[PDB]
Amino acid sequence: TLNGGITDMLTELANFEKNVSQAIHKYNAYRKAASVIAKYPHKIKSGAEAKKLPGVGTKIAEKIDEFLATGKLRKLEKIRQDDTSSSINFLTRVSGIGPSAARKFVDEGIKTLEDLRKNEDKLNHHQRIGLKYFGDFEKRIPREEMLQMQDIVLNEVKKVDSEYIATVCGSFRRGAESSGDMDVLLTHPSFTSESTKQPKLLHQVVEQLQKVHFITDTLSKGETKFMGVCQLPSKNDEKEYPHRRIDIRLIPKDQYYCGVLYFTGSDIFNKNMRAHALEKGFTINEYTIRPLGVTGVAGEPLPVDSEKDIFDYIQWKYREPKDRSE
DNA sequence: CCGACGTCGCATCAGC
DNA sequence: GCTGATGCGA
DNA sequence: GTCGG
Ligand SMILES: Nc1ccn([C@H]2C[C@H](O)[C@@H](COP(=O)(O)NP(=O)(O)OP(=O)(O)O)O2)c(=O)n1
Ligand SMILES: [Mg+2]
Ligand SMILES: [Mg+2]
Ligand code: NA
Ligand code: NA
Repeated sequence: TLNGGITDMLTELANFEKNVSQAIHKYNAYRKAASVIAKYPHKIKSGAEAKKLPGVGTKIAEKIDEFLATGKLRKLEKIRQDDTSSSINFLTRVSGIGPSAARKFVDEGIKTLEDLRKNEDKLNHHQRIGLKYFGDFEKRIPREEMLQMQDIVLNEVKKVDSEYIATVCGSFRRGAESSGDMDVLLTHPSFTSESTKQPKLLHQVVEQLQKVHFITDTLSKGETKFMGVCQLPSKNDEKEYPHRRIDIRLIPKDQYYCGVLYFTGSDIFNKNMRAHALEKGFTINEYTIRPLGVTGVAGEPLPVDSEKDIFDYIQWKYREPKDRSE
């Protein structure tokens, strides 16, 4: 927490560029810089000192000098007083409302929470659930609740078919004391890179979790990815738990290590690792690591028998999940 | 300087 | 309906 | 916005 003021400022600039300017690579730039500063183990004294870090260039060094001298950033102070930016930045906090739909809504005069609640019929299904649980989805999940949720998911999955394996990934697998949501990696021996010997493998699991009233809403659902809402059960006279976001990803059982590497994250860790892979002549997705030809076309999948095999290919020392929180 | 920035699933829409 | 592009998100 | 060719 040494450089919290600086990393907050950068994150808010990143959010501005994503939501308002619609400049994804500036969003990624600010986020990478925020990340590299967050793990820097000194209280930063100057923009110059920060500029030595990879991802911090001239412009962010100048903003850090301003922030350190004054405690504020004029650029942000203006963004905060702009009405369209404030409106757009608010609307994009609803799940399913991105930068384009947020700017469209403002254009139509829909720009507050009360506007959204009067105009549900202008929301698609994902956005309407995001509005429904707007407050709940802002709350973090204590790891103790994550452990209860893990218990339910794993036991309900076992009841469907004892050959399922469910692994909780994301920030939970990295050991976080609180999580934004729950991420569940699912495998089953009938679904491999070579064949799908059983249909509805994801569906059967979703259905069981709805049957026990753990899953309460569905944001999207395909053959391999489910995005929805869940809720722990509460006891008599107890206030209910908040509703939580839950993502379930069915991955071919022989591609578990690539899948669990992907789903463990962090998101910035994945970006950095896949960028480094490219620099080493490989491409990594959630299924495989493959060589790059000089052509520039991916080759055949390389053998992978642990997450560490993937690190070895790109000549990275292994990093445990808890050390991937970039 | 300047091209290039990780990789993909599901929802939705345009065009045929 | 199919295909491909765009939005949004993991 | 940053960085490597
Ligand atoms: N842009 C993104 C977003 C997510 N992911 C992967 C890495 C994440 O750890 C995993 C799940 O995404 P997530 O739930 O939004 N983030 P994560 O679980 O790390 O932290 P929380 O905010 O959920 O506590 O998907 C990715 O590879 N690229
Ligand atoms: Mg998560
Ligand atoms: Mg998630
Ligand atoms: Na730098
Ligand atoms: Na949003």
